[PDB]
Amino acid sequence: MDEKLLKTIAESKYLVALTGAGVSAESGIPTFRGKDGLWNRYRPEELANPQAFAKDPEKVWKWYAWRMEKVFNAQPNKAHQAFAELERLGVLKCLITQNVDDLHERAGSRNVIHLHGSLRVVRCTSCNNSFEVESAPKIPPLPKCDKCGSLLRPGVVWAGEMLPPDVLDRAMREVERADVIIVAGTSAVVQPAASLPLIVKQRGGAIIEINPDETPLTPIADYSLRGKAGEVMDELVRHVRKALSLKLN
Ligand SMILES: Nc1ncnc2c1ncn2[C@@H]1O[C@H](COP(=O)(O)OP(=O)(O)OC[C@H]2O[C@H](O)[C@H](O)[C@@H]2O)[C@@H](O)[C@H]1O
Ligand SMILES: [Zn+2]
Repeated sequence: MDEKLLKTIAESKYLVALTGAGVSAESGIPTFRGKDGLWNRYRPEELANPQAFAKDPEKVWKWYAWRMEKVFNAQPNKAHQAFAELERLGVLKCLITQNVDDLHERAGSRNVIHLHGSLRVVRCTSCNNSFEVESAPKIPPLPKCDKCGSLLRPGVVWAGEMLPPDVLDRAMREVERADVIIVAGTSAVVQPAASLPLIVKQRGGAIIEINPDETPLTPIADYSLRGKAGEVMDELVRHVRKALSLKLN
């Protein structure tokens, strides 16, 4: 947290961010990997997989209904608020997230790309129909599509499935125009999300990583703040706002 870092952010021409589950940990939502990580307890192959869903839809839906209620009842934390503020200040141009929660939106973020879908979305397994929910469904019974005759599924992307072409393309266009990218709360192992910060770097841009742990991205991160996103982003945006207020215009 030096003056060079604050300058890099405050004077950026097109700053973007890539966030992961770590930015929602301080809202009481568990991460997937690391301490208390969901994948250290549960098995992805049995809960977040198309095969697992076809094998036991009730088991998968009960788990997601639980995840949904938790997220819908959680509140955005200081990290979410900071990203929203950085956007309000006109510094953050776009926020790309791997999170399926809607905490960035509830904090006020306007330009958000959801690479892996959203828990607010439910879609049909057969026909092209999807919609958003206000609260979690009760399981059983299994959610069915009213349009046709098939089951509904959470509108998130599971391992092995393809991200919507337009979603990845939009995210790529954003990082291709960015000179600075803040990468917060992500383990940097899941693709293609993990490759996005590399585009910024290969283009001569700067990477600012915020994570209490080192990741595969750390070696190339211009700055890597070993702390919690809530504390780090709050202080960061506070300093950035002060810097911007001093600008002669
Ligand atoms: N308070 C915190 N502030 C910032 N980072 C934190 C915090 N607490 C934990 N982290 C960091 O968050 C990271 C979370 O890593 P993951 O649990 O793997 O979450 P993510 O990178 O978003 O996962 C990628 C994707 O895989 C999943 O399967 C899922 O589909 C998900 O979207 C970890 O590196 C961890 O150290
Ligand atoms: Zn249908």
